[PDB]
Amino acid sequence: LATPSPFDMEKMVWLDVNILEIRKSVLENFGVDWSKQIPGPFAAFGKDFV
Amino acid sequence: EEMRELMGAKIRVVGDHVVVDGKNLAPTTLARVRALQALYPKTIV
Repeated sequence: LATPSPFDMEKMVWLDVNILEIRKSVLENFGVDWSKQIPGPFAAFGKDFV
Repeated sequence: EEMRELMGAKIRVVGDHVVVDGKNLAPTTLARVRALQALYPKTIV
């Protein structure tokens, strides 16, 4: 004849979460940028024998 | 007599078989009443 409870009282849990992030960066661009591919010498010949 | 004590809104009368009556009974009370149905085959609700 005994009956159960409508529900059981559970235990409560507290959650504490921490997220930490640090970012650092450097960027350098120094100097002189010369050309590396340049035209060279040329030579041509032409003649009419007849 | 055994039925009467186990429930003491219902009305208990002897008649010729065990008779149980009531107007607005809670589901728990009805479930308890028909739980006692396993004590005597000659039961009506």
